[PDB]
Amino acid sequence: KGEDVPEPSVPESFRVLVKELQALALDVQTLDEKDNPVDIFEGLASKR
Amino acid sequence: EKELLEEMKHPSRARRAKARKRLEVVRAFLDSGNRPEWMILEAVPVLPPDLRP
Repeated sequence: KGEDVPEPSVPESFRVLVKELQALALDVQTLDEKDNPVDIFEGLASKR
Repeated sequence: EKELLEEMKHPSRARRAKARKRLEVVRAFLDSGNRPEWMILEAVPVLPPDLRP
């Protein structure tokens, strides 16, 4: 379209690493400046 | 933790080195909030099927 490319987002292989660590019964969580959780799965894997 | 702190005052170098190594694991559990009995599994997680296609 003749535009400049936009800002990138989280790579998919990092999402795979988080899931594979959860299969090992390890709780890995991404946090923000205030130590609050950040959802990197767009809410697609949260049980409502 | 209170018992291991008392053994930390022993004259022997070996006793103080052994009590420190046990205390380090105890301190990590107390500060983190994890429970020691979580190291034995009761429910096994299953990977999503698309990552084991």
